[PDB]
Amino acid sequence: EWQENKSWNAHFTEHKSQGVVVLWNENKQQGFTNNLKRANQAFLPASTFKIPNSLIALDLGVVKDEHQVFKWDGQTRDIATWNRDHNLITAMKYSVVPVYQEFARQIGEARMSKMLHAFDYGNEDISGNVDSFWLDGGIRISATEQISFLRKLYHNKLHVSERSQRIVKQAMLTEANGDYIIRAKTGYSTRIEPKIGWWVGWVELDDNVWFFAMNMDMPTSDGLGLRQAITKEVLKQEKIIP
Ligand SMILES: O=C(O)c1cc(-c2ccc3ncccc3c2)cc(-c2ccc3cccnc3c2)c1
Repeated sequence: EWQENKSWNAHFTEHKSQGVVVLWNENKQQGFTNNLKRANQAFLPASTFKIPNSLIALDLGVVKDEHQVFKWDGQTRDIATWNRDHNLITAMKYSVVPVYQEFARQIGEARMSKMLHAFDYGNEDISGNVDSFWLDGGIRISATEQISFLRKLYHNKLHVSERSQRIVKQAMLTEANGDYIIRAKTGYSTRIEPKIGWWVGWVELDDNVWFFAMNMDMPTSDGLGLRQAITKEVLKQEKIIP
């Protein structure tokens, strides 16, 4: 069911990095990782939490649809793309934390906690501030747990409406060409050690889907592009993408 391929460690070592990639072949129901231990270690989800947060916000009507405009609150922040109006699509694309912090406040602790339990999401623990717990609270999730959650989303099996799941999968669209479609979400956790980058999602092919979840040590923001670059090198090595 599970196979360890340490040859992928070369892709981290080449960049003086360390991390884990987890792949799941949906047709064959087989998983692959370079590091079985780290594949099951739990980290803060950081902005990968925007996936469940979007689902919950949509299903509760906090977000009407993917066109609803969340106006900039006029507070200048140091990421220029955040100092502007957003909808669900652009808020996901630019990982707009303050938009999602307001979602969480409107969702509220009780409904957030119940929904994460229904999703079987990570350690399901929202201890901390309702508007920051995915950044510095008690919630934790492993790469294998990310894949379990994403597989449910892909199959519309989460306990929210089909509509909510379709909208979030639309909002996850990251790349598409004639060979594959990637729906995914990045994350960068810095408030609690170890600092890590995330990329989780899946690759749609004509006749299969490959789920992936990676995290890697990320001491500075300078290496954030390696999240996608390393993942894609693994995908290329395994002949999943050209
Ligand atoms: O994971 C990522 O790819 C990433 C993470 C962050 C991010 C995530 C969570 C945080 N939580 C608390 C405080 C600051 C946080 C910052 C920001 C950006 C980002 C987004 C839009 C940009 C547009 C232009 C230039 N650069 C940009 C950088 C990317």
